[PDB]
Amino acid sequence: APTTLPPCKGSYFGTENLKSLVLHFLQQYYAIYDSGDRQGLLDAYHDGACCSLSIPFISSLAEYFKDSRNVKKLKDPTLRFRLLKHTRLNVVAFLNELPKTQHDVNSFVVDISAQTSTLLCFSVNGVFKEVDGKSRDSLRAFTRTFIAVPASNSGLCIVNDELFVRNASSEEIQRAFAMPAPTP
Amino acid sequence: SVDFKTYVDQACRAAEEFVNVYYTTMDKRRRLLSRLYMGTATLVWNGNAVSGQESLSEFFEMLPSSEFQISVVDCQPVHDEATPSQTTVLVVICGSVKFEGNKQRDFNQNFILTAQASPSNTVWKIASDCFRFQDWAS
Repeated sequence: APTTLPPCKGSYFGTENLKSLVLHFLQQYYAIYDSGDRQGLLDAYHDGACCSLSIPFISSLAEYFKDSRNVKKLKDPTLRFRLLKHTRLNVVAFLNELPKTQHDVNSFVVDISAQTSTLLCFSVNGVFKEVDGKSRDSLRAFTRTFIAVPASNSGLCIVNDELFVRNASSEEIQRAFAMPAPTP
Repeated sequence: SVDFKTYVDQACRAAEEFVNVYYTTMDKRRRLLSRLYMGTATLVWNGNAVSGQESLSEFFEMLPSSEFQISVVDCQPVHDEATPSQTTVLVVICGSVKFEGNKQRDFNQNFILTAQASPSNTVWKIASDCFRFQDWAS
C-alpha cells in the first residue's frame, strides 16, 4: 500500500496567455469588489448569471449564515431554489449586502481547471480582511469558483460564481501577518 | 424554453447523488473511480495537472487509501453560453480526508458534471475536476 502524496504546488494557469488574462480579470474585479460600492460588477456578470455562498457546517461568520447554501444539509427544493442568486441584478445586489472587504489579490492561488473557446473555469484561493462593521479587522479565508465566457470587449463575462468563506486558521494568520527582521 | 427552477432542481439532485457515489467509490472501490470521468477529463490536484481517463486511473491507483468526510455541497446549473448544447452542473465540496500514512486534512474540490443521455438513465460524468488541500503549503 502506498503512502506518498505527490508534491503540492501553487497556481496552475496552463499557458502564459491565460495567466495574463485571468490575473488581469482578478485585478479589475477585486478593485471594484473592495471599493465600497460593488455596482461596477454589473458589467462583469452575464444577464443570466448565478451566484451562491457556502460556509463550514457549524459565530464570527453570522453575516454569511443567512445566505449560506449547503444542499447536503438543506433538502427542501423551494428553499434550495431561493438561496441561489439568479440574474446580474440579484447577484450584484446580494454582493453589495455582504461586508466590505480588502482582498490580498497578489497572494491568490489560482487554478485554471477547464478551457474551451466558450468557457473558462478557475478557482481562487486566498484571504480578505473585513474593513468595517461587527467583525472589523477579522481575517477570512475563501475559495471562489468562477465560470466565465468571452466578453464582447476582450475580457471575461461571469455566468457562474460560487463563494466559500471560512475563518483563517491560526497558521494562516501567522503566515499572513508575519514581518520579521531579515536574518542571514 | 424550460423554467430555470427545473434546471436548479435537476442540478441539486444530480450533484447530491453523484457526490455520494463519488466519495463512496473513492474510499471503498477505488478502481471504479475513473469510470465516473469522461475520456477527455482532466484533474488539477494541488496544482498538478492529470489528463485523460487512463492517466486518472493511474493517479488514483497511486494515491493512498482514503477516508473522506463530506460536510458541505453546493451546486449550480451552468449557463448554456458556456456549454452550448450540453447540460452541465458545477459542484463545490468542502470536507476532510485521512489518507493512509498522512495526517488528516481539510480540502475543497470543484468539478463540472456533464449529462450523457442513454437508452435507460441519463448518466452524469466529470468533464473537469479541481482538488486542493486547505493547508497545501505545509
